[PDB]
Amino acid sequence: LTNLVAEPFAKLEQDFGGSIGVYAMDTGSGATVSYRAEERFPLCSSFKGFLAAAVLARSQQQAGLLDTPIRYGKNALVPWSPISEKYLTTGMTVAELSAAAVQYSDNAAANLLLKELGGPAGLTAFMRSIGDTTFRLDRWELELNSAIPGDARDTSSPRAVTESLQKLTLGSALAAPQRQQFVDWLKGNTTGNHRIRAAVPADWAVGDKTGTCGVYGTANDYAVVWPTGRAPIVLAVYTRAPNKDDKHSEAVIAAAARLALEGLGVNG
Ligand SMILES: *C(=O)N1C[C@H](NOS(=O)(=O)O)CC[C@H]1C(=O)NC1CCNCC1
Repeated sequence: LTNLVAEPFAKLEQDFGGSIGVYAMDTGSGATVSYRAEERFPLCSSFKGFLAAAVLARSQQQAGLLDTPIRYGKNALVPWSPISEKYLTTGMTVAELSAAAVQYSDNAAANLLLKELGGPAGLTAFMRSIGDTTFRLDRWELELNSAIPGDARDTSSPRAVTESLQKLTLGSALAAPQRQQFVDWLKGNTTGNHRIRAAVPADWAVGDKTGTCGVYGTANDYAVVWPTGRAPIVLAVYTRAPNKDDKHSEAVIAAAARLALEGLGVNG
């Protein structure tokens, strides 16, 4: 059921000047679209969705966790912390940091939550606990964005991202209340309007998390999409390119998402 219908991903990535990795899963039939799906790509900010899921999993064993107020100093505010900078003088709850990390890609929030989990290895351990043997987080913000060609640090594959996203949003990896909270955070993302969402009709529900390393043409998005009248679709689109100064493209991500939906026979 993989690649029943071929799609022109090679032409797309050639025009982009790099590599595109796509995995998409029709959760009803099990049909998939797969292109470079087992190659590694840098996560960039996209690890923050899984980070929030890991916090929610922890909160199943610690009922007070989400409501815990976290204070932080100015030294915690690394570049691109649009929410946590507004609450420097007050603090934010763990839930609020999680929402900020997911929905605004807040870097300070992400580092504060990584500390809660025992750092990159703690997040990696959570991913292992749900059966993901590919994911690895190695570094913190901002160093995890280096996106060096051939460097496996801070990478996963489109396939493993999609498989893990499915487990967390639709499967049983989270308890039902936590699962719905994760979904709701993804649905409220503000940074993805020009990526997978641009390929998804407005009358379908969708949650996503983006990433943009800023070098090596490296950017990404993953999403859970609910077309009306059929089972949900899970998909991941990752990009990279050979040169440090190569630019990312949101349009290429949206175009790859459209090809994936077309390959699954999902009318969009
Ligand atoms: C994540 O990839 N981020 C955080 C933020 N928005 O994330 S996104 O998914 O909407 O793109 C800005 C881009 C990126 C990030 O942390 N960029 C840093 C800029 C400075 N150099 C290190 C990377």
